[PDB]
Amino acid sequence: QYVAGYKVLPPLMDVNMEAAYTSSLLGSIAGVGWTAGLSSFAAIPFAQS
Amino acid sequence: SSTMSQYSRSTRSMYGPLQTPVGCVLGLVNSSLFVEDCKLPL
Ligand SMILES: *[C@@H]1O[C@H](CO)[C@@H](O)[C@H](O)[C@H]1NC(C)=O
Repeated sequence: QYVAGYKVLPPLMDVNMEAAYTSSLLGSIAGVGWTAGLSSFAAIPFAQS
Repeated sequence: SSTMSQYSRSTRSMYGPLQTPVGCVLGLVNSSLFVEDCKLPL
């Protein structure tokens, strides 16, 4: 990379940040899946979802 | 600061090179706060 200055910008979140993003969507897949819109939450037992 | 090249120094050195996961910064100062709306991505 340095041989002709091939600087790679790291993604502007550290790996843990989109890890927590994936965590949030993994917690909310059931949490959205009962009613249209993004108003309430639906943290139902996942098997019931 | 020893072995430089290109143009001159952009240095206002007076306090510690901060060690970061993105390397090390001259000019910043260590702190631990929280910002959810960052405008300068380092
Ligand atoms: C700030 O100080 C803490 C305490 O040792 C250290 O863990 C951290 O890496 C420091 N951060 C920077 C940017 O110097």
